[PDB]
Formats: sequence, structure tokens, C-alpha cells
Amino acid sequence: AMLPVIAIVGRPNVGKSTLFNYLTKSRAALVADVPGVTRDRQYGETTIDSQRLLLVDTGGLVETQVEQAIDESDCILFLVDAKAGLVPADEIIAERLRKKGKKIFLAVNKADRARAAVVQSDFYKLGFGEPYVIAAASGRGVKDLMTQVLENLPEVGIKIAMIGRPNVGKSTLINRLLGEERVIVYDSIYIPFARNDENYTLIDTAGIRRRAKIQKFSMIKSLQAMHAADVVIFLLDARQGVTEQDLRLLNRIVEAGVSLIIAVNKWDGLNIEERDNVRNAIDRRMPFVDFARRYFISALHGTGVGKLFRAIQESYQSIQQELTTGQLTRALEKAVAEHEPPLVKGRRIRLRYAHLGARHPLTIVVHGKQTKSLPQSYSRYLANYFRKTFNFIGVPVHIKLKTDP
Ligand SMILES: Nc1nc2c(ncn2[C@@H]2O[C@H](COP(=O)(O)OP(=O)(O)O)[C@@H](O)[C@H]2O)c(=O)[nH]1
Ligand SMILES: Nc1nc2c(ncn2[C@@H]2O[C@H](COP(=O)(O)OP(=O)(O)O)[C@@H](O)[C@H]2O)c(=O)[nH]1
Repeated sequence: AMLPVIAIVGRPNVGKSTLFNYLTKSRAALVADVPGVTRDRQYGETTIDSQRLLLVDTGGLVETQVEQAIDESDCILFLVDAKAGLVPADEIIAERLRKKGKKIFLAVNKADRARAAVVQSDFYKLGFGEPYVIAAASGRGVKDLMTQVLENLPEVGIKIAMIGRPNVGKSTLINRLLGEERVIVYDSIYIPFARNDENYTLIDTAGIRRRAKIQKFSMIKSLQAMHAADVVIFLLDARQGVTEQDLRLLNRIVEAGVSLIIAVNKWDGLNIEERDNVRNAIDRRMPFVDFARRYFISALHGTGVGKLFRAIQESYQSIQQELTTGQLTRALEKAVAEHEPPLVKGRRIRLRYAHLGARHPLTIVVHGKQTKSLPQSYSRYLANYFRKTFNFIGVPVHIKLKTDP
């Protein structure tokens, strides 16, 4: 079940980023034990009728990248502007879209409170069927549009995926893992395997096990793998150090909420200073992923690779454990007893209970009075307290405050 990908396309200033923001998951109410993740303006996820969808704002990519996004998407949401009417640049985009071989949903944005007949008039001639009436500023028509997008769509064990930039060692590591002691192997995107009584499925969205067998980076296919997997193994290339692009990928993993293990690959042959330099770079540039187990390996020579299986099992178990309101509240009471919340404007903040908001991203909701006066430093203290109490690894703990009712 790979998530469908919807590419938002259209001229500048039609409302693509506004619609993207309306549809995607907001993380404004969350405070993490360690900050360091921003809101992605290119890729996101949305949910409509329980069906999760990947969204790409092609305006955030700006033509090579835009063309790649369109070619790798399942459907296309093409936005035009009711206030402008049909303009020549819309027609240029339309002709390009017709040559691709995919569904085009036409959406007329900025409809505001104008009648549909007025809004849609200029756009029937584009030949993309119904010009869906929307206003991204108010939500008008958005649910109806997304319902039409949905309607026009076609033992696993622990699912894992390798994520990383080109040439970091993904195919090498896949081949090495599948050949480790006691591993047995038996559409082509899923590769089931087992080790002892442990069942796994490798997710290979870019088909790299096949290219290695016989012989272009896709952020979309990386995101699809990340959302399909239970645990991600992110590979760094120790010879290159920590790169800006590595950080962009890691951030997306953390934002997606998926369990993470870091494999620092190509560790072989490095001297004491080289190794210490890589370690120091990780500590300086990646403290936001301290919750993730990391292993220094050589996929090529096999050194340290076997440690990954227990890391997969333990990371999965950590986020899958039972987390009742009673046990979360028991932990909250203990945290408060050890370190009392500060008085704010002279009034005491009273924290009453905690419940599980979500496992991905891990969100613990803390209820009380005057909770929004809680300094962010206290929220970070609570995040760390829950982390230690339940031994959360592979995912960061987020605290969401709620001042009931
Ligand atoms: N009146 C109106 N303005 C909108 C609507 N949606 C977006 N806008 C505005 O149109 C402008 C362009 O929007 P933006 O999302 O940046 O367009 P993009 O360049 O396609 O990403 C911004 O000022 C938005 O606030 C809408 O439904 N109605
Ligand atoms: N020295 C060394 N080279 C490696 C290691 N892992 C992969 N490589 C090399 O790095 C290159 C890219 O490996 P590959 O698995 O194709 O990377 P992918 O693009 O991430 O799938 C190849 O030349 C590999 O032999 C390693 O652990 N040590």
C-alpha cells in the first residue's frame, strides 16, 4: 500500500502554497524534547476519508525538478485563478499536462463567495472536465475536490526501508543484510525475508536491489518508502561527512514520524582523526536525532551490520508498546512531584492527566489549567521525562498542551 502522490501545479500566485498549507499536517501545537525541525514547503501528507496522500507543491521546487515531480506523481491538481480568468500561461501549462499520461483535476481557486457559474465559466474549454470551485483561503470546495481525487484512485512482519542520498551505500547494505548469518529470503517493491523467528519486509521503491543485481535520486520515492516502512535505516557516507542534503532528508524522516536508525557507512579504512571528525560533525549538526540509535558500519566489508537487526526490533517495540492514559498520567504525576511547574503571573499551573494523541509522530497530550503559560522549557522537561520512563527510542517525544475543556 504505497501512498498516492498528488502534484500541485499552476502559474505563480494562483494559490498552490495556500492550498498545500490548508491540506497538510500542521505541527504548530507540538513541542519536542529537542527542537530542530521546520515545516516542509515542498512535500507533505494529508488525510481524506482515512486515505493518506502525499502532496507535492511544485511551486516550492522552482523546470527539471518540476517535470520530475509531475512524472513521478499519480495524479495532478492543476490550479487556476478565478479572479484572472483563463490566461495564456494557463493554456501553456495545460498543453504540457495533456502530453503526460495522467489524470488532471482542474481546480479554480480564489472563488471566494462568487457563484459557481461565474467562477467556472472561462475554464470548461480547458477540457479537463469539471472546473472544481475552491477557495483555499476559506476551505470552500476543498473537501469536495479531495473526495473526487480519492474516488479516482485504483504476514508482512516489520517493514524496513533504506533512505539516503545517492552513492551512500544503500544497495550495498541491502545486499549485505540479506546475506547475514541466519537470514533467509524467498509486487517487486516488497522483499520478504526472515532471521530466526523474526519476519521482515524490505521496501525498495526505487528498485535498487534490482539495479545492483544487473548493473537518479527521487525524493518522492524516498517519501513513499518512509511512509510505508515501520523502521527507516538512514545512511550517512562517512567519507563525505554530514551534508546539507543529508540534513534535509533526516528532517523529512523526523517530520514523517517514522522510527529511525542511523547507519554511518564507509567507516572502513578511516584513521583515528577522520573517525573522530565524523563523530564530532554528527554531534554538532544532528543533535535533533539523538533519540535514534546509530551504528558505524561497513556495508562493503560487513563490519557492524549485524547490530542492525536488534536495533530494528527494539525501535519497533519501543513505539508499539502499550501506552494507556493511566500509565501516562502516572508518569506525569511523578514528573510534577520531582520538579514542580513554575508560577506564571502568580498563578500555579496544574497538570491533571496525559493521554496518547498519536504514535506517529509520537504525541503525548497534557491536560490542565493555564497550560499555555507553561514555559517551553518545562514542556521539554516533560518530553524527556516520558522518554526516560518508557524508554522511547527511534522517535522524538512531542508534548501537546490542552487547557480543558
Ligand atoms: N482571495 C483569495 N486569495 C487567495 C486564496 N488562496 C490564496 N490566496 C492568495 O493568493 C496569493 C498567492 O497565493 P500563493 O499560495 O502564494 O500562490 P502560489 O504562488 O501558487 O503558491 C496570496 O496572497 C494568497 O493569500 C483564495 O482562496 N482567495
Ligand atoms: N569503502 C566502502 N565503500 C562502500 C561501502 N558501501 C558502499 N560502498 C561503495 O560506494 C559506492 C555506492 O554504493 P551503492 O550501494 O551503489 O550506493 P547507493 O547509491 O546508495 O545504492 C559503491 O562503489 C560501493 O562499493 C563501504 O561500506 N565502504
